[PDB]
Amino acid sequence: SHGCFYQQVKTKVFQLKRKEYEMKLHTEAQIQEEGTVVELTGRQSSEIT
Amino acid sequence: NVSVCGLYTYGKPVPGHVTVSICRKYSDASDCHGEDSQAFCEKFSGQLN
Ligand SMILES: *[C@@H]1O[C@H](CO)[C@@H](O)[C@H](O)[C@H]1NC(C)=O
Repeated sequence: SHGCFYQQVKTKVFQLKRKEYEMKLHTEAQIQEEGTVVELTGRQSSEIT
Repeated sequence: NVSVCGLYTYGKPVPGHVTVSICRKYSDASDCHGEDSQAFCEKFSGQLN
């Protein structure tokens, strides 16, 4: 409350080689006291140049 | 299914903290300063009975 959820993820698990370009980032904020599962596939624009 | 044991004489086993691993090399493309095809693998741990 009065905030979010923050996280750092190690990119070496992806081994970004052998044809790798785009990657989707799905979400699933399930609001408590509501059976409401509103997702959001945001920033499906993260890139590797 | 996969298993690992340890004996020596008259089949007398020995107890030890085994640390087995199971990996694969996709295309032996010779390192390129990022491991010689060290591609993703689940390692394991446990004690021998
Ligand atoms: C692998 O383990 C299962 C355990 O239920 C067994 O049924 C199966 O026969 C095993 N594989 C071989 C080749 O024996």
